[PDB]
Amino acid sequence: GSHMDASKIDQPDLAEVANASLDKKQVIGRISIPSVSLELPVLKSSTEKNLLSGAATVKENQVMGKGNYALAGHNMSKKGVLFSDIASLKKGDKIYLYDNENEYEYAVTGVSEVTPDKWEVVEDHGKDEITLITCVSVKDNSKRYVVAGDLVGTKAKK
Amino acid sequence: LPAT
Repeated sequence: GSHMDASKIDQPDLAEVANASLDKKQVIGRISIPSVSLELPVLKSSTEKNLLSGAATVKENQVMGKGNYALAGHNMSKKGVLFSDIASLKKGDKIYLYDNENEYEYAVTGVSEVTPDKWEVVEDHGKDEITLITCVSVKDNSKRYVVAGDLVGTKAKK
Repeated sequence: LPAT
């Protein structure tokens, strides 16, 4: 309302994405979605550079496999860009999270329209959930949708 | 509610 969040920053070109000093040693997990053939490493740091990898932790106190986990990805609305095919997710769509020790199975429940200042979606609700932040477009700054998914099971990597 |  009175104060607008600075989370509306434009994600630099794809050149910085493939030329950026990738911090692999900083990766704490990975995300995979066969339905939309999307795969990206999870970056612990919620910096602008980290957001170029397509996935970065929103809250520092997030615990994979427990509570409401959330990641933000930069989408320019151009096929081939990060989080662009995320909006193609359908209800009940399976999503897998890979922690350095295990893998958690999540099921997409749907999508909704929320503002970029809505930190509530990322707040812990005493339940195991996942929240992905995807921007509608680089031209649409009115509102952005957020995809939500619930935990359906857990399976360790043997 | 960070970037994106």
